[PDB]
Amino acid sequence: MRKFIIVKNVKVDGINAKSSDITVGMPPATTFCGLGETMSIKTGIVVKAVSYGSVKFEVRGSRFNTSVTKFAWQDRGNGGKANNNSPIQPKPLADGVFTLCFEVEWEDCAEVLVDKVTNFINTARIAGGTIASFNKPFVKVAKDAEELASVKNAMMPCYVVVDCGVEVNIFEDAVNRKLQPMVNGYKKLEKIVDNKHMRDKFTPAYLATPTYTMIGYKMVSNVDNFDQALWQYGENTKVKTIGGIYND
Amino acid sequence: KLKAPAVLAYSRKINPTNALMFAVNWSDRDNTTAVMVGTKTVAGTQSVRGNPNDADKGNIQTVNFANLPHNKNTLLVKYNVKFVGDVFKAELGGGEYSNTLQTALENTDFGTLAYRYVYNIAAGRTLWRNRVGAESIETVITVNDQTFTFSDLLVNEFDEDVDVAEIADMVAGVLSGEGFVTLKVEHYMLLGEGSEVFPSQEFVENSKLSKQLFDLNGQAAMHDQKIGNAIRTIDTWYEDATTPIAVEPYGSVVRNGVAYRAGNKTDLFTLMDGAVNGKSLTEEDQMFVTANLIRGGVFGG
Amino acid sequence: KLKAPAVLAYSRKINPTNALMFAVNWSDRDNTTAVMVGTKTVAGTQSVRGNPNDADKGNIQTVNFANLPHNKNTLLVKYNVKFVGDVFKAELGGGEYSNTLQTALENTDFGTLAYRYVYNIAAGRTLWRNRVGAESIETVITVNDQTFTFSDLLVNEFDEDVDVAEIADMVAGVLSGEGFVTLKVEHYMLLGEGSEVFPSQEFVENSKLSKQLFDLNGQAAMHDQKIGNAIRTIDTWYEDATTPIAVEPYGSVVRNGVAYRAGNKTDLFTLMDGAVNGKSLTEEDQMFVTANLIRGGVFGG
Amino acid sequence: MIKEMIEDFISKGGLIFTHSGRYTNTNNSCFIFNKNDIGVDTKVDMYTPKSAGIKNEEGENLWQVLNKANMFYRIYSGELGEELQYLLKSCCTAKEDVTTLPQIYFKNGEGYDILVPIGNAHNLISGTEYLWEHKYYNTFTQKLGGSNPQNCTHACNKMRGGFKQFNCTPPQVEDNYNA
DNA sequence: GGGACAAAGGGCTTTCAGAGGAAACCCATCCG
Repeated sequence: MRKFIIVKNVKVDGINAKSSDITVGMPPATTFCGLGETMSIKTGIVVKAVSYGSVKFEVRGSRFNTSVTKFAWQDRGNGGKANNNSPIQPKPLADGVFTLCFEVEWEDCAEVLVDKVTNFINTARIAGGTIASFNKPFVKVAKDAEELASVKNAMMPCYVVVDCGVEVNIFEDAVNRKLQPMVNGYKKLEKIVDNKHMRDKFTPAYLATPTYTMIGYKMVSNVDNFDQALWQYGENTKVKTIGGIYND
Repeated sequence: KLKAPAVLAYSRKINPTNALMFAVNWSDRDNTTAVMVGTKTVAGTQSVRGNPNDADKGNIQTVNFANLPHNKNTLLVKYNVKFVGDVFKAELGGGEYSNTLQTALENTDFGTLAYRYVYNIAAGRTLWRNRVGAESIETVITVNDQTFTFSDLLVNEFDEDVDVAEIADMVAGVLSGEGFVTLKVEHYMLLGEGSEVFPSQEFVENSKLSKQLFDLNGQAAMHDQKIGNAIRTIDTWYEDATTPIAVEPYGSVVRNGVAYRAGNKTDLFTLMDGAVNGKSLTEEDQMFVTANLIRGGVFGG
Repeated sequence: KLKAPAVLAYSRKINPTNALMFAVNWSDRDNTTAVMVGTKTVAGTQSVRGNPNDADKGNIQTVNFANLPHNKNTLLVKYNVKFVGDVFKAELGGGEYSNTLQTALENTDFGTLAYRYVYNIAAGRTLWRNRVGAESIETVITVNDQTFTFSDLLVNEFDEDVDVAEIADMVAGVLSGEGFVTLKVEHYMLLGEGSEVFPSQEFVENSKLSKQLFDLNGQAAMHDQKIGNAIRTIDTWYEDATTPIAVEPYGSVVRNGVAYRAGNKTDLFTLMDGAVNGKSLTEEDQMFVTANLIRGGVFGG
Repeated sequence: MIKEMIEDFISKGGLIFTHSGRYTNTNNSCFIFNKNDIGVDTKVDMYTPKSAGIKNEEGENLWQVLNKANMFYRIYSGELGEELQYLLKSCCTAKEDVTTLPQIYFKNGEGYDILVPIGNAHNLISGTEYLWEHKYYNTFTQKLGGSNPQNCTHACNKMRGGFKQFNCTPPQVEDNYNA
């Protein structure tokens, strides 16, 4: 809770709205945690936590039956019948504008970080989308908990995701509690033996399924503790927030 | 024999964005007005082939539309393009096949590909059927704080131009290993007052409407896939069929129902296998293979 | 046999705009004022066939109206029309059927079609029921910086004129392969002070209002498809029934409930299929097929 | 009443699974069975080539029969004997297939692990059936297979209406005002 | 020249199966 960097009003087009087989819409916090990890490994700067807020979002299409994207022949098994309307294999798309906050541990200077971040953002992606435009990053300094409200308020205006936990399961909680599920981690099922077609022959491979937790959307000025709005990697392949379950 | 890997993938080297539409005047192009969509209902007859005894009944449909206001007579379409390098870098697999392909390639001329890609934007092929009915099309292109203005006709039959070279040479340098460049493109037309515009459509399951147009918060726009498709329509390097098409593996036009580069020993995969297995290809073949590799996709089977 | 493709469509080659209505004087036609719509509530009886028991009850309705101001006695209806070429160019599909169809056609005379299209505008058929009750109708057509004035009667029974031919000659050249041409059309009436005008209604579901009219920013207007329907009322080339109708496959009038060109060996699809399969068509059949191809639609299944 | 259908299933190359990747791409053929997830109301899925099978006299397939009133748990535990228990458990064999699947890197302490996400068969059917009768009008609708949905799974062949997905659209900042 | 295997490609294809169903939500502050 020392150094934060803010990038607000980032326009991304063509975001992959399909996060799982039952969740279509906002990417989960895992996507932003992976983006932060990619920034850390590529840039060489340790990043602690990531916070994301939704300024605008819209899934392409209508209220129901979102959309279908046309496919093309790109495999080496055809050539005779590859002339008319390849099959679908549906994949939804959406368009959104977000705002990001990154917890950074860097004290060498004050202006080099802005340049190094701007260099990475110009060639980065958000859930497969392309970044159209963004504002100039700026750095905020927090020494204690009381001034954390200022760096929190620096993110206006946007809607931040907070964690409320699961009671029984997402299906019953969504109808009763009126919240929306989200993916917070993966559970391993069984180890991959054949390492031929994998993208890496050194990293161990696993079959995993998403684990669901229920979240809520809150205005930035209405957040009690800012530590509840920051996400980071946890134990047993999970993503958790610093402040735990959000309580009013 | 150097058999190809089971799955081979590449990234997309040209990144377009969603084009935005505004209504301005020909002499007052400073202030812009957004174009909404709206919805209307039409009535007509039933003219369907094979159903002659049901042609005396009516037909009611609900559709969307988009047209300029009666006080504006100029459509402005604005968007951005990003060109990135790092070509010949597979995303999935490839430790010896990719290196052999890279060594066989890189002797091709990227200047022609860069010239054609920029010309498809400058001449005005990136904008679709909105082209017709316009007596004057103006293109403003901005890169590295150096603007250029084009009023070029003859979208087909790529010809030599003096102003397009200063962008083609920069794009050629980016293609064969560099960072990234960004080009801001604006198009002005003279369709007239109240003329209809044609934004992108969508394939959506049956709803209360019969024709739904793409929009972003109530403003008409165009899909990025549609913008990107028109840029790579440079495949002139086959036997016939002038007025070329877009570069795709097994180059086919599903709209017309025909598939060029069929099973007559001229494919992407056949040339790719032949290039790494000894004998090299001709200039047109490498220029096509490199251009298709610039376009992304996964190849396997 | 050269069967038609499953997907085959053509775009629209005649583009009208939404008409605008203004109130002006017969000798002071320089300054114009808009015609608002407003709303009124009326009372009447209940006269419905089959229900004589409730014939003594009241009836309260709410409707829209539109009429000229009491200090003005002339109605001005203004719009624009655009003609584009590149006929016999299918938008979807067609590599052998479209080429054979174009080869069978193009020997027809575009002069008659271009004459009739211009005559339907000059004689004053695009302006609907507003025609009645007027003792003087004037038409002004502007094209290529050349103005033409018409005061011709006899909307039906196409006759010979010297000013229609000059515009028709320009239209015919554009029709058989060219760019685009544009006409500015204005119509002046002599209805009188306080007379009622008749704009276009809208297809609306269950609501409070029994009759609402199409309007743009509160100003009365007319739908462009209604304007385009009257332009192509040239189908005189069937067995009887002079005072022709609009050109449509299975040429039918839903208003009258009758469907001409039924299953008696005179169809658009039958003639088009027979033209490519050996025997050609006659002059009237070729003109009908060309006229129906200028109009859009889907032909396949 | 149940055994004959079991010989029908084992005659063809059928498989019983709870999680699979065929719900993301039709060309995938990855099937695995999880034993710790078996419960009283756990729905499972099965795959056989072309999903042909043979229907009963009233007309039922195995996917409907085993998932009607929880006879799957009535048989898996062994309440119907040890004759229909070994044969059903013989079909629960894993099948590895990673072609055309997503692969993502995840942080695991000091190092990384590559993962291939796959969907769960119980969740789709359970959520659809539970939510269709609770009137939750904040969902999408997706149909798998396409023109011929009988070659993907057994659940898609019978549930041709379409599976349900949660609409996770967040509230948006309205413009022309403070927030 | 004959037999076997694999891969690629096309075509003769063609085998396989099958009617549910009902409705517009979340939410009011920094800054010049």
